[PDB]
Amino acid sequence: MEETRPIDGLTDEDIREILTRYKKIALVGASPKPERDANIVMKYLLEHGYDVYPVNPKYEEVLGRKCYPSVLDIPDKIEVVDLFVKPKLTMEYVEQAIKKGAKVVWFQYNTYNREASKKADEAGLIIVANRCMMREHERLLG
Ligand SMILES: CC(C)(COP(=O)(O)OP(=O)(O)OC[C@H]1O[C@@H](n2cnc3c(N)ncnc32)[C@H](O)[C@@H]1OP(=O)(O)O)[C@@H](O)C(=O)NCCC(=O)NCCS
Ligand SMILES: [Ca+2]
Ligand SMILES: [Cl-]
Ligand SMILES: [Cl-]
Ligand SMILES: [Cl-]
Repeated sequence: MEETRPIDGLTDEDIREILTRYKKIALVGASPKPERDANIVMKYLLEHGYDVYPVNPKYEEVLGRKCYPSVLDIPDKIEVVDLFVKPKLTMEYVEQAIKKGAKVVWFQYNTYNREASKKADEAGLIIVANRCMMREHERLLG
């Protein structure tokens, strides 16, 4: 009998390696609204040593961090693109992630897009799908 395994096929060690090594995060869909999940996860990641660049062309600053209108506008290397936007918006952000030389595209709950995941894979990025960075951090490293 096999148990529910994650759709992205990554082991707990694979996720642990990502969470340990890749800490330059572009958090797409960042929001200053305390009720938004993007706000909660951004606050958590900042508390745990992540360098979190908010990405949302609507805002100039989120949680005291300069907020950028695209992943490509960030003046630093970016390792993980952490997605908090609706599925169809993720295609453009994956294209930006590829151009930026990011290593990991991370689909948070309710953001998964098959075509975007396809592009990431073909470009050699790691895909994390239907997981939360905060929940995975709490579970594996907390
Ligand atoms: C994807 C998700 C954000 C959709 O929720 P929703 O209520 O429909 O919200 P919307 O997508 O309309 O808007 C969310 C934010 O996206 C931002 N957004 C919209 N278009 C954007 C774009 N092109 N680029 C960057 N951000 C954008 C908006 O500004 C908005 O923030 P605001 O409310 O401060 O303006 C929601 O399902 C998400 O929170 N999923 C992740 C949940 C989960 O992983 N939580 C973890 C808990 S452990
Ligand atoms: Ca494009
Ligand atoms: Cl996938
Ligand atoms: Cl604004
Ligand atoms: Cl704020």
